[PDB]
Amino acid sequence: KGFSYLVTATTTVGVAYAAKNVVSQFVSSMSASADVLAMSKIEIKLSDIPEGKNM
Amino acid sequence: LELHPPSYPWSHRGLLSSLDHTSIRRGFQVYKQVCSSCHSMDYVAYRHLVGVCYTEEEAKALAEEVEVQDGPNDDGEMFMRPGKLSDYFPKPYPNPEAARAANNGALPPDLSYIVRARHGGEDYVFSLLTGYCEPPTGVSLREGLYFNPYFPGQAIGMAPPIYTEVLEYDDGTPATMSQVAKDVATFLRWASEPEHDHRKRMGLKMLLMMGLLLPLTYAMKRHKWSVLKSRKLAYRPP
Amino acid sequence: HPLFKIINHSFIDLPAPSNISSWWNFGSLLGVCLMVQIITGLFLAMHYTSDTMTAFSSVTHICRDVNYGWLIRYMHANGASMFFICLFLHVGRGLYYGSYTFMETWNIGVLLLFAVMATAFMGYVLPWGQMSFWGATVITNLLSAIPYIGTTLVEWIWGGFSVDKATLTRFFAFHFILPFIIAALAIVHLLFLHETGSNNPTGLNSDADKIPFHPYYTIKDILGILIMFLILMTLVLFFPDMLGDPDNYMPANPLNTPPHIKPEWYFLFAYAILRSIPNKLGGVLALILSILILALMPFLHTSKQRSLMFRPITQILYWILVANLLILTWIGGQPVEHPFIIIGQLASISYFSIILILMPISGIIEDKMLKLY
Amino acid sequence: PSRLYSLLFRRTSTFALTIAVGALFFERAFDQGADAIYEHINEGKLWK
Amino acid sequence: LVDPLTTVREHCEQLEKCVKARERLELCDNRVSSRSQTEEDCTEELFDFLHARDHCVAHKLFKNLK
Amino acid sequence: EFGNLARIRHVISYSLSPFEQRAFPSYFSKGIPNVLRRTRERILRVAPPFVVVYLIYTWGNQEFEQSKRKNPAMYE
Ligand code: HEC
Ligand code: HEM
Ligand code: HEM
Repeated sequence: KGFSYLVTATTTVGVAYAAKNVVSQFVSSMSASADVLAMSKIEIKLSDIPEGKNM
Repeated sequence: LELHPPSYPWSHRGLLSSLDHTSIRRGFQVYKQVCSSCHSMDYVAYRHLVGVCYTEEEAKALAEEVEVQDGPNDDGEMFMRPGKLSDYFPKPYPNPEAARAANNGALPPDLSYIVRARHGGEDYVFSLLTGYCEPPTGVSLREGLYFNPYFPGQAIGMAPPIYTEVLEYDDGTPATMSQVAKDVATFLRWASEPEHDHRKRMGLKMLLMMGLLLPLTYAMKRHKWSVLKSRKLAYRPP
Repeated sequence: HPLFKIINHSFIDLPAPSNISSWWNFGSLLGVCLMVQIITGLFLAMHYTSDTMTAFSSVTHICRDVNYGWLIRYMHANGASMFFICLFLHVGRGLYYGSYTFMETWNIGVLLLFAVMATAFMGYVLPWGQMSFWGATVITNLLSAIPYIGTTLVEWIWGGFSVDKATLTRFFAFHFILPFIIAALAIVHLLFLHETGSNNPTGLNSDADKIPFHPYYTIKDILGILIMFLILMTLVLFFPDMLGDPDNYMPANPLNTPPHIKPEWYFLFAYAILRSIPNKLGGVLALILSILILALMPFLHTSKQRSLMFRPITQILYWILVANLLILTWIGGQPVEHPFIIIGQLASISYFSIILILMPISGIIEDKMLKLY
Repeated sequence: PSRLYSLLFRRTSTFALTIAVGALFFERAFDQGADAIYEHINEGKLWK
Repeated sequence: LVDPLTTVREHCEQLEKCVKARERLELCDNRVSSRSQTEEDCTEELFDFLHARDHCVAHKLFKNLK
Repeated sequence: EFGNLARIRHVISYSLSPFEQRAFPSYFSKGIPNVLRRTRERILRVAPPFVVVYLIYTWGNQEFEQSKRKNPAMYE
């Protein structure tokens, strides 16, 4: 029985490994892509904002 | 009727052979110094390089190398900013017409997906760039043309752009016409498929996982199906 | 439990024939492929934009910056190719083993085949490449065949004088909505079959030898799913562009036309037939009949044996039919010039004569050999 | 080994538990191994 | 700077099979030129020679290149 | 459903437990002979249509090439 149950456990793990990965890839797809990921850039000019004005 | 470019033993051709990534570096240099005057790699942005053949800060350098003016300005209709990592490669001849104007009315096709868009692209590219041989007898190309046995019709407006030692490779690898055509074919290839390397790693993991999982699932099926495959039927009329 | 009643009965204890070969896996594979296509299609729809302005780019962005987006796009394309491979083998199983005598199941099948071909055509139009635009125009204009009803109808689908944004957007809507109708038609397909049960390769009444489905034809379907996944991935991750066309990687230029234009592999057999008939209308009709001849198939069965396991002459005619189907697939690819044309004309004549004439006459002869006729 | 069956497979939950743990570790090994194999395969042609 | 290609094309042409082909083409060339009122060109002839030369180069160019 | 599928009589049916039987008994022992047995019984019905498809395909290709070949008498 062990040998047989062994085979299945092994097969199970295999499917699991691939499963986790593909799903992860897909969920990763929905995750912000690099296109929007790059947004650190910011440009500012102090003179434009006088005391008491929000920008 | 067209010459069919031969098969070259491209390194990346191997099932698990990733793109050199060292060569590409050279190839781009070739695009930046020669091919960018007429062709537009519209779908490749400086950021794309990071991770392939140029490091983050390194890419930043190149990005800044060129200048990019964006119209939105508070009062101005533009503001010029040295290219940022996000900026896409600078296309010349903003309107295609510009290109046609100067290119004898021949639009330099974006070389972004040229390798993917041309049948047997990598080969074609190499062949075309290196196929600038002598026109034969009886041929009468129109004004502003050149002779390449591969190009459809053998009449490509593009003049031969790679003269031996056209540009100097920063790596110092001799800049022979060929060494330059092979590098730009690798680069254009990379351009048309930035994921070539990542994929092949996924394919290797897929082959290992299927080689593990197919005999095990076959063994489970043959377990459950052994019962029947051993069933012995006997007819015993009374 | 009401649901479990439906479940166990339909998916677990469905008395199935014990001797059905691996070919009977293929239909289940088709269902899996449908789900795979739908899932991949949904993850293409979160970033694709039907605007002719951003289509090419939308797709480029899909294969360039969308995380693993190249993986989902090429899985979608090669899964459409895998869908048509499994569809052709499913139809070939139905033709070989006499499964067309389940007439309602066969007719719901040929409706599903028409819907899948329309879905794949509009999906191939969707990336808005050079090849997509000229392909759309071409067989859309095919619809321009009908004399009084055709012309207007074409521009109606084109939504304008010529395919342009108007088309792309409605083709996106129709390509989105038809696989759910395909899923509903597949549910009707499964129903019209359980009323009669599946057939076996011997073609005999398998009521004396039926086994459950859960432990016997489930692990078999799981193994077939694993093998089909091996072939798809190894056709995406290693040979991703094998089944596609290079000219689809150029943007759609209405001013230029790809010099060598061809339908994708699966639609070629039809393409050949269309090209073969000189008359435009004739071509369109023959083309349709090409698919429809199948529906007509259950009325052409003149044999007293259901399957071709014990019928060697009709086996020879069947493999000649598969042979010239492969020939018509090749011809479609070849350009218009001698002698590709003649082969196309013959191959089409031989295809229609084998399905219409030669197989019932051969079945009559086979019944005469067994002292039955 | 009977021990395996008696301890790990006998209880269905353990059967799952072992699978679960195995899965948790398989990824690590397979990933790293395949990565290196790949790395070795393309030993020189990479970004480095 | 000797482009490996240059050298390879030399060896490849030196291949006899290829040699014979070139001859054929030249005949065509002169024939075409000699013929006064004609339009036939040696392009097809040129094409055939190339296929062979290129194939040969294919076998020995990549390695030569670095 | 099961129980009302068919009527058989006096057909005894013996079987064994999966774990009591080897997984691929004589697999390659008889598998090869059988696969070969099978291929014989079907090769003459299957193969010659695809053989003449190969001949027609090659023929077409070569014929097409010759067709593309320039008439010697052309333009002379
Ligand atoms: C200074 C000008 C110039 C340079 C340098 C140049 N090109 Fe071009 N190229 C053109 C023009 C003009 C066309 C349009 C020709 C046509 O469409 O017939 C063109 C068209 C092409 C085409 C389209 C061929 C086809 O199949 O339709 C390819 C491929 C191409 N170039 C590759 C390159 C490569 C590869 C390089 C360098 C590694 C390069 N070009 C450098 C001007 C240039
Ligand atoms: C409802 C489920 C589906 C959705 C949401 C969907 C969505 C899409 C989208 C957005 C595209 C454009 C991507 C692109 O081509 O670049 C596309 C392309 C495509 N779809 Fe679908 N699709 C679905 C089901 C199907 C099915 C069932 C088939 C097969 C019959 C199919 C075949 C195709 C094909 C062939 C393409 C073009 C691939 C290419 O670019 O060459 N799709 N799909
Ligand atoms: C993609 C669309 C289709 C799907 C998803 C589908 C699915 C299925 C499924 C799941 C079965 C159950 C038996 C089996 O799979 O072996 C089946 C049976 C059948 N299908 Fe299809 N089918 C499709 C298209 C067709 C077409 C186009 C035809 C006709 C050419 C057809 C003819 C049949 C027949 C005759 C059967 C009964 C075969 C038997 O069980 O013995 N199907 N189909």
